[PDB]
Amino acid sequence: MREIVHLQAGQCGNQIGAKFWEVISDEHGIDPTGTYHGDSDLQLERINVYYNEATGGKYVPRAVLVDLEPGTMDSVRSGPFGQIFRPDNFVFGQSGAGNNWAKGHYTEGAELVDSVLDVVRKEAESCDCLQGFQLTHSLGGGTGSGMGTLLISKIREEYPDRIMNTFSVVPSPKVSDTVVEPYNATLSVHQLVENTDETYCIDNEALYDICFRTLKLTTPTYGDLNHLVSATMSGVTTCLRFPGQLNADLRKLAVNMVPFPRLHFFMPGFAPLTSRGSQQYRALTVPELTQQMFDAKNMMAACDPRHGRYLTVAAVFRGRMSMKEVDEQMLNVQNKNSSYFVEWIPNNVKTAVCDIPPRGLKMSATFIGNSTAIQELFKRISEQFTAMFRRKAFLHWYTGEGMDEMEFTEAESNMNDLVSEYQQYQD
Amino acid sequence: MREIVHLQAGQCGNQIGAKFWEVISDEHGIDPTGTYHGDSDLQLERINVYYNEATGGKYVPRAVLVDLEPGTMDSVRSGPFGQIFRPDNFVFGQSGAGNNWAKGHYTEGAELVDSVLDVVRKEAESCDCLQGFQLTHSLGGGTGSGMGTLLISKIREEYPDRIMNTFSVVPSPKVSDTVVEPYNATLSVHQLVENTDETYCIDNEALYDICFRTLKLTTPTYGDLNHLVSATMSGVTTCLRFPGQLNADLRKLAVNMVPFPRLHFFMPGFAPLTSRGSQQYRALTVPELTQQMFDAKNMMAACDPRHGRYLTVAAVFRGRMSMKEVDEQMLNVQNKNSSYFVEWIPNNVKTAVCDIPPRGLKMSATFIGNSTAIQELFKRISEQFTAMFRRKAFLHWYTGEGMDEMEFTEAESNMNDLVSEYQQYQ
Amino acid sequence: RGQCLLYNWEEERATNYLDQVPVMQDGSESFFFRHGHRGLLTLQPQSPTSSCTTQKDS
Amino acid sequence: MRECISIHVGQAGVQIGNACWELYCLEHGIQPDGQMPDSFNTFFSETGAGKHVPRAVFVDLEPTVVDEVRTGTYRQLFHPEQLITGKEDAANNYARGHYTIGKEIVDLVLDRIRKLADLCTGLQGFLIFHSFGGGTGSGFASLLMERLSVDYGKKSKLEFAIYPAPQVSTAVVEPYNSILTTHTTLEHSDCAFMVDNEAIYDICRRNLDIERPTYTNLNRLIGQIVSSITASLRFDGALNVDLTEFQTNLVPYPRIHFPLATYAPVISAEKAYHEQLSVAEITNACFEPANQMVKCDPRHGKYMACCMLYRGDVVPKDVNAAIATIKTKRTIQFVDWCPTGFKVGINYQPPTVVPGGDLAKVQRAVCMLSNTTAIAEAWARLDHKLDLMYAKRAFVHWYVGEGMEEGEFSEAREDLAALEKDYEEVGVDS
Amino acid sequence: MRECISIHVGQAGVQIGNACWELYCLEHGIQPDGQMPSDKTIGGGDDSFNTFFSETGAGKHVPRAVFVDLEPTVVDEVRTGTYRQLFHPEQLITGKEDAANNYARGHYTIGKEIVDLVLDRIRKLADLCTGLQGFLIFHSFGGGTGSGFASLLMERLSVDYGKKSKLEFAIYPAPQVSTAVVEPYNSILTTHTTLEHSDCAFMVDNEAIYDICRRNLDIERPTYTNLNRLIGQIVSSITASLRFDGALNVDLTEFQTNLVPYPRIHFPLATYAPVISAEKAYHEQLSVAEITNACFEPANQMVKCDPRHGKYMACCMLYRGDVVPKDVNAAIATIKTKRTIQFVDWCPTGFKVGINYQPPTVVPGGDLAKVQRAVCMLSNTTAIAEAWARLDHKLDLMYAKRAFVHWYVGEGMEEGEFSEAREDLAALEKDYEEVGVDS
Amino acid sequence: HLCACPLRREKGFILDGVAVSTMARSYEHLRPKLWSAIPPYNAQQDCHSRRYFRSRVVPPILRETDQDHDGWIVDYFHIFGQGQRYLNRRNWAGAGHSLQQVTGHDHYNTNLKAIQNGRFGYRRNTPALRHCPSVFGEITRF
Ligand SMILES: Nc1nc2c(ncn2[C@@H]2O[C@H](COP(=O)(O)OP(=O)(O)OP(=O)(O)O)[C@@H](O)[C@H]2O)c(=O)[nH]1
Ligand SMILES: Nc1nc2c(ncn2[C@@H]2O[C@H](COP(=O)(O)OP(=O)(O)OP(=O)(O)O)[C@@H](O)[C@H]2O)c(=O)[nH]1
Ligand SMILES: Nc1nc2c(ncn2[C@@H]2O[C@H](COP(=O)(O)OP(=O)(O)O)[C@@H](O)[C@H]2O)c(=O)[nH]1
Ligand SMILES: Nc1nc2c(ncn2[C@@H]2O[C@H](COP(=O)(O)OP(=O)(O)O)[C@@H](O)[C@H]2O)c(=O)[nH]1
Ligand SMILES: [Mg+2]
Ligand SMILES: [Mg+2]
Repeated sequence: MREIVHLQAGQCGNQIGAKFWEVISDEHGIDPTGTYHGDSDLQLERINVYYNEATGGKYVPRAVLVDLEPGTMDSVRSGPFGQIFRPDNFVFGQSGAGNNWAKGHYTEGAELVDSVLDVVRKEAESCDCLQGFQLTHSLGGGTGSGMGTLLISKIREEYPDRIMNTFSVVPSPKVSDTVVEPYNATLSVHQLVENTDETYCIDNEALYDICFRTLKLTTPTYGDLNHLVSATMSGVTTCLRFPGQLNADLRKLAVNMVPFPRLHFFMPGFAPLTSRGSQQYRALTVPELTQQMFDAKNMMAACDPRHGRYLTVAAVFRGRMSMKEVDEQMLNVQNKNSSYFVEWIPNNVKTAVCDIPPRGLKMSATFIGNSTAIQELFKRISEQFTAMFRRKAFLHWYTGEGMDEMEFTEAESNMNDLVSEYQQYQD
Repeated sequence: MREIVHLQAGQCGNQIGAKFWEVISDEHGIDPTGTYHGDSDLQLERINVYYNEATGGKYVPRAVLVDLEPGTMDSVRSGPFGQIFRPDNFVFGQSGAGNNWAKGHYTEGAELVDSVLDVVRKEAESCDCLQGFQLTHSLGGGTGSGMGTLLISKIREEYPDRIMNTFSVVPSPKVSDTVVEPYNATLSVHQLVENTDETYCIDNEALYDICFRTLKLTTPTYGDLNHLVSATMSGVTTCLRFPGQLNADLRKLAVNMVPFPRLHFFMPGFAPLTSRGSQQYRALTVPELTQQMFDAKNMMAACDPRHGRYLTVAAVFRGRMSMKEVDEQMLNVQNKNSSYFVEWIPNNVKTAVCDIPPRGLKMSATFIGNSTAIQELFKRISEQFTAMFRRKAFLHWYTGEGMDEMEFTEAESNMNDLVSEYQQYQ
Repeated sequence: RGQCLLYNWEEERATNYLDQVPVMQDGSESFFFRHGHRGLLTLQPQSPTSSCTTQKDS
Repeated sequence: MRECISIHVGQAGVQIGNACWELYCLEHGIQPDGQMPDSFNTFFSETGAGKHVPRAVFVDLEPTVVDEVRTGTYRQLFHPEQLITGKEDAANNYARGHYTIGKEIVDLVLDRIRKLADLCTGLQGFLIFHSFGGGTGSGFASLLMERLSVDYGKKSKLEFAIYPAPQVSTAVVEPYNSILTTHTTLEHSDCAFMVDNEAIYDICRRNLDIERPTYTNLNRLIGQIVSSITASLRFDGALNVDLTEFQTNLVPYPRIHFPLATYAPVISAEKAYHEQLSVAEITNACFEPANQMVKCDPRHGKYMACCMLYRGDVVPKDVNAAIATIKTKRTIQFVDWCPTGFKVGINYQPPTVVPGGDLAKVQRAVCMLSNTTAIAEAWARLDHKLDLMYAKRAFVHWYVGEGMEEGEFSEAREDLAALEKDYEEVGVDS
Repeated sequence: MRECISIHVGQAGVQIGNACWELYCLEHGIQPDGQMPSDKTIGGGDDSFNTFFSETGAGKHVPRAVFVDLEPTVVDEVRTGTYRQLFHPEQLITGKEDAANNYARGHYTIGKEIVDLVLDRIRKLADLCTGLQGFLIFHSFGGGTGSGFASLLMERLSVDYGKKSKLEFAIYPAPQVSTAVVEPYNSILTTHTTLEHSDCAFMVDNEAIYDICRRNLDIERPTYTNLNRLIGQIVSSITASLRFDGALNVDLTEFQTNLVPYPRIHFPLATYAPVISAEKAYHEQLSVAEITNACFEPANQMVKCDPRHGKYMACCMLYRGDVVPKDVNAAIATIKTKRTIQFVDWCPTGFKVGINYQPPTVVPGGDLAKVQRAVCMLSNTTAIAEAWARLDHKLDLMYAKRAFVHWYVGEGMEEGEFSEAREDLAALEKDYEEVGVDS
Repeated sequence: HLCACPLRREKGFILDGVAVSTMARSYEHLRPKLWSAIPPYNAQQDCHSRRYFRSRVVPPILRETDQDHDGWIVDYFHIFGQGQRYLNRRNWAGAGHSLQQVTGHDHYNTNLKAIQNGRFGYRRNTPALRHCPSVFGEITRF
């Protein structure tokens, strides 16, 4: 009933959304031709949250696909789960951005932004009641980092009631696969901080660390990287789609998660990751899942929570467990690690229990974390922005599309203030 | 016993009458073949009201089906109860009316009225005693609106003391079916004020509202609305067929209902209406029938008697009940809200109790109500009529058929007299 | 009929056994049930009528 | 028995009637041979050997387009005498198709129509297929609809013409014959369903995702419109609409009889099953101005009357609940002297598919016809195009040498000036 | 003749009702579909089902309850579960979206569109009951729907029925464990509106039943389903006298007459004596003398508060099964001789008793042994004032730096009700301070 | 108390006949019959039969029969009893407190949010359909 609308922009968002519509169609029992083929009747009950109807019982996703260059959409249309998408939901242009925030926000996303508004209004007003907008993109790109922010600005101007859900792939510290990322990422995170309700930061180095030691994988490809965050991003919205002893929708994971509207950058994780050669050497119980929750090796962001604090924390349990074991696990973790939690909020862990485990497990969970140690992600970006600004490194590629230097200066003025407020609540 | 002659005019009248005779044949235990397969002797003791008797123990229709199109005769003959009807009672022309009241009354309804009159005269002369005539039709058409009034005029000319009835599907408030619908409705009401002793107004938006909220079914066809209409079509002739403690025919209800011969427009309703998934939970009592009996979302005309006031109220009751409780309920509903009943007459509710309920229902109740809030229908109809008439729109499809322009105006004057005359009793 | 819980889902999941289209080409609940739905007013549509009158019981 | 007989005049007439009768044979059990392996007798006639001949008359002045029908697989279906051919063309000249060449073909066409009506015990309509910008469809069709009014009288004659497109035109002298075929028929017709080729080109470009359509590709959709305008004649439904319905219920004045056709669900088979084609979305599909068969914006003008016909999964409650949704948007407009506005026609039979057609297999179809004051711009454009070339007598000498005179141009120009004044007068509230 | 109507609000309310109405259907001979077995035909005189069930026409018994929740995610489990043909379709009222732990949404914006529907349904259900004499409210203090919508419900029920008694059963927050970060806000705000608009407020705590399950039973790691059955048992014992014959029948208005001394004191404690497994009760010859004694022990209480540091004011015993009054009087007399149990000076006797002639029942599954007698004591004590002494400490910490307030001020709520709910709580905890002073 | 807010002649149809039957059930079980659903017919207070009750020779029969101002305590229960108090407390809002039961048939299709490819048509998700929506061209101006 509480429908969502999925948006994905750019190459990274397109691949991530493709993997998401693999896993969540496998979960609900959707054949790649668009027909339900499962076992239980509990999967068809709440299928409208991510899907629509059609003529003859077909299930098409409520996903809107957009990029400036069609080099990625035609690859994901001919893939495994490519024929269930609406053929009109693909909207694109001739000439792509090419790792520039300026064109995809001012001169090339500015004439394609009305297209996604057209499609999102058509998909939005046909549903009963909406409870969120899901966006997956990247901050280092040009058609995801620039056009995604313009899309959120144009959508939040129309529906201030609803909730914005963003999955931004923040760049990793030791890795740079786009040189001009300190400009695009800064200009993207300036626009995100005033329009989105909850931002999930994903670092690719943390994903490589997961497949390095946590999963014992020799050939970690980009599909293996996409599936790891797709499991979490499908585990956030579990309680809407399945019955539970303690439900939590997008608004519950927003009211109980942000104490201030400018502090909404999160830091996700996912417990039950072990090698297939190290599975039965440890029992599957609540203490193991809650230990490997808070461990430093099992979150998708490259920031370490030891030098920070934890304002509030959510964790959606999923499967068949008890309740007071969860309460012991999420009270003792605050009791011993009290030096790494804020003291002016009495409890910080918000818990939710669903009763349907994923396909192939016994019990799983999902981490949602607001930490003041996420300010280390923006210290590096501010340092790299200041390093590329005194010499005006790639600046002439940005003025040529209707920009100016005071926009860069006010983006920096937003970033140092956000970092300063996180540091003031760190103590 | 007094037997009732049924008449169907037009596509709407024929489709309503098919479902009506379906539910009558189930209530009397008559199969689609036409024989008898019931369980009680009460079903056969007064079956002569609606059914003529044939050889072989089968029962043959007292009903006439009229339309200008042969395409609707095949539709009712091939229906689920289509083989029961007499082959000589199908009177039909070759070319249609065209939703034109002019050729429905003057040009093309004239050569066909002799055959229908021959059928009615041939079959109503077999009566021992005859009460009157029923007609189902629609005012927003060309067959049931045009010839549905010429027929009423001619039977009024022949038998003046009989009880002419009318269950007319009146035009809709919000979305219409024809653009010349106000013309036909205004020209048909003008022939319905001097030629009918009683007339029931049925509106399709009311039935849509019933099927949406009360019945709670999401894909209703025209058969369901026809079933809802025919639940109260049979609900007013129960005492002519089944015995009871307090009988009431149509003539007695007409006498107790209308105080002057120019207010014979009613608002029907049916009590035990609920969804199928919540039907076995309702505890059918006389107060529970009374509770949604007088509720004005349980009306079949798209007006609101809460807006105006009740000149009179009828209530025909079926099933096992105490005589004290029906008078208790119909005195409480009078006494509590005294602003909705006219005060120049002591009581307004007519009491009638039968004790043979519908099949599978423990109790039931039927509504006939005359109110001054029915003037809003004619007000809107005349407003649309005078908006469409000052521009002479769609007029040459009427005047070119041998019809003068002032006949519109005298009908408008008659309807305006009806509108302003209903205001005197508010 | 009712597998996803959207708008009026209680009623027809309680009424599939009365409005089951058998099988045909197209085959909606429009050309089926054109001449009337099933069990609109009474869920027990074949109980025999009562032969009890007032004087034959008192 | 609710028969009607079709007359196909000209190249557009026969190339539309081929698609129309192919569709008619498809949704009945009629093989192209004529044999079989609800209400049938409206368009076909039985014989002694089980053959079902149609009741249409094909008329053209050149034999290059009917002889192709005479040698195809439908050779034994149509009557040999019901396909009429001349020796030489009208040569894009109204005078040739009206006075010199069309003067002695009407004696055969009238005989064939009278032979058709003598086997027609329930005749209630005529359908004339022609084009406004031709020589046979402009001249000979005008003669036919002049003479049928005298011969048959008060029978309903509704013709399905092709207006010349506002921007494109395959011919050049088209605004002469298009002007002259209107003045000579305005008192000799009942209702004129009208389509443009250019709007159907746009629809087949953007609704169907096909490029480079052929005339048969347009004729499939055009014949699918006509199959939904006579659907209630042939198939039982909850709300039947006969052929004599349209003139009483669509035109308010006996001078203005020009509605616009529209077919709502038009979508390729590859995109049909990814949408929700409910009643609320298909009745709205008839109202955005991209989906009309005549390239004119109804946003300028105001609607006079409308007639919606439905097929398949109808369920008449949400037809009402979706027509009532039109009243709440202020972009739509209506005249103040037609407060009701709409007509509802409902038929049970779902539309059928053709082998090789670009349309899908759907369960709901709307064919909506509406006369609008916004058609006055089409007549204004034709007005300006006539006086742009008549001001110096461009192609006049062709017409005056073929049994005509100079006064017929000016008389037709004055007639359409009066028609334009009428259309301007109607669009005033009070 | 003694009808009662219960209202379940929120997910906690409907999940309590799920395990409570199965117990109700098992007290009488009501099948899970709502019918009688037609093999155990009851006498036409007794009407023990008429308190909780309403007899329809043919044979069906439809309960007198309202399951109302702003979400559809939990009450759709009710009508797809194993009791779907028992409840009325219109007694399951559901909204479209939740409040999400927000008092503002459920009390001003998202709870105001469906308050009319639930009011109309409660009125339609009350038009069939004759001797309406009570209301049972099942909701949660720490939720959004159960704290906001329920507060609106019993703010609007008083203007409709007036002086009718309103007993409520709410889930108070626990000191150590909890569920959400914002439930101090939703728990202080409900203290302002249900204090003066309710007559007796039984409160339970979700962690105090956990230690009961760990220590009295041997049920290790219990779910909520093993906790809601205790609530069903206590609520059935309270209304046991209304439908079963007994030596001392105690009507509903007799509870409040000697359970509340003062108008602002309606917050008693709750306990249940023979909470014991089959294995432990098989080896235990207990008696009346220490099912009476076990309910006075601190570890058996369902609210985390010791009665050792708090004066008792008005106790009310209810007894089931084979109980003669003499050993009850002896056990009470042995209570009076205990020194470590203290009583207030102005209460000479302070004991209310009631004997019932029906033993407590058992459910399929479950863990409670079938015991002959049971004690349900509703102790009005002063030691519950220290339960508020933690929640007010839970509030001012977040109130100092305005955390989570911006989720409240946007949805039709002004700031000025935190500053009066806290002062209402301060006056309420001073009221309990006054009554404990020797004079 | 006007939160439903219909036309104010609505909200006043009272329409509760099951309430006066469910409180007459209270005195089935009771032996003292005090409140019934038929009110007593006292011709003094009645506004109908006053013609006989204001003429001559009436006051000599009124004072001596102890009737000058079918039961006396029944009037006290009729106008002070808990049944009548419950009946009056539920009758302040005549119709229901909800929008569904105060509705007749004039609020059937009222909200009716209209929904509409593009807005007036012209799909341009393909950039060949956006640079031009027609290979022929567009006319007028909107
Ligand atoms: N949509 C559509 N339009 C057609 C079709 N065939 C012809 N037309 C149009 O109709 C007109 C035909 O005019 P002509 O080529 O002169 O043929 P005619 O109407 O028979 O006139 P003559 O050639 O003189 O006999 C052309 O302008 C076309 O635009 C068709 O199959 N589909
Ligand atoms: N004892 C008991 N407590 C429960 C049960 N279900 C929920 N709770 C308690 O209820 C509290 C919050 O639940 P809700 O009342 O649903 O909170 P909410 O904000 O209304 O959540 P929504 O109903 O989704 O809006 C939790 O802290 C639980 O401790 C139950 O079945 N038994
Ligand atoms: N995890 C993951 N990251 C991706 C994927 N594709 C691209 N990226 C990230 O996207 C960022 C660069 O974005 P870019 O390709 O320029 O986006 P574009 O503007 O659409 O081309 C890099 O930091 C990559 O890590 C993918 O499939 N998986
Ligand atoms: N309630 C109901 N109305 C019907 C039925 N059939 C037709 N109508 C109504 O009849 C009106 C049109 O009647 P019409 O076709 O003009 O009858 P005609 O005179 O024979 O042409 C429409 O508004 C329909 O709502 C039916 O079976 N039930
Ligand atoms: Mg030619
Ligand atoms: Mg909940």
